[PDB]
Amino acid sequence: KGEELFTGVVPILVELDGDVNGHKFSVSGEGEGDATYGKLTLKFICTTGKLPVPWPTLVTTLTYGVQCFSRYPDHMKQHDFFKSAMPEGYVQEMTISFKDDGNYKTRAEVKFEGDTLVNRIELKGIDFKEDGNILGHKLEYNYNSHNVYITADKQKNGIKANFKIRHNIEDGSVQLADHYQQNTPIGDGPVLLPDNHYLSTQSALSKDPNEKRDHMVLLEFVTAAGI
Ligand SMILES: [Mg+2]
Repeated sequence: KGEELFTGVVPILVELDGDVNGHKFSVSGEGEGDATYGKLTLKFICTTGKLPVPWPTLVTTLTYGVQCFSRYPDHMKQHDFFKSAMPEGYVQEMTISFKDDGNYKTRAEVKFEGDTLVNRIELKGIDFKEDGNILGHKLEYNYNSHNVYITADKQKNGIKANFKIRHNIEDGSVQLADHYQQNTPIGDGPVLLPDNHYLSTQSALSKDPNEKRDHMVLLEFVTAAGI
């Protein structure tokens, strides 16, 4: 049972390579997860310089590979695909469609490296508008709460998820980002295929006052429900 790897605090490393409309960038993340409380504390740094898209547009890319840190109440533990795939892990893919603008396509490999949970990601963004809300940096530095709806994909011995993120524009409007996600196990062992349910996520974005590099400090809670 992979769930046994998550009874305490687990260190996390996130590494992302991106290209959006030919702007290339990399982000490195460090922090920890405590699934007992559905709690993620992470600090992300753009190692190539300035991030060419707003930080909030990368939150699902940078964290949805660590949905293994969701708190599954005991009565629903037989629905926790994510932990059950550990330690060998899973491949997560996402298509993120920004209404009236471009899209992101991501691939991540999520697994243990020793006692550390690692998220290795590639992002490709295309057909963004030069001064739309994303390349024009018109998004506020904040993050609304929302749910991730999960369904089983028995075919792939995995799960799918669908959800809408509403990013706050600086003028009071909303920039919608439709998400379609699929996860497939990397290993051979059996995994838990869940009944339909969702993850309730809440996120606070902040800055480290002594950090001069372009960065994002993130506190996130993720809790399974719907059953
Ligand atoms: Mg049943």
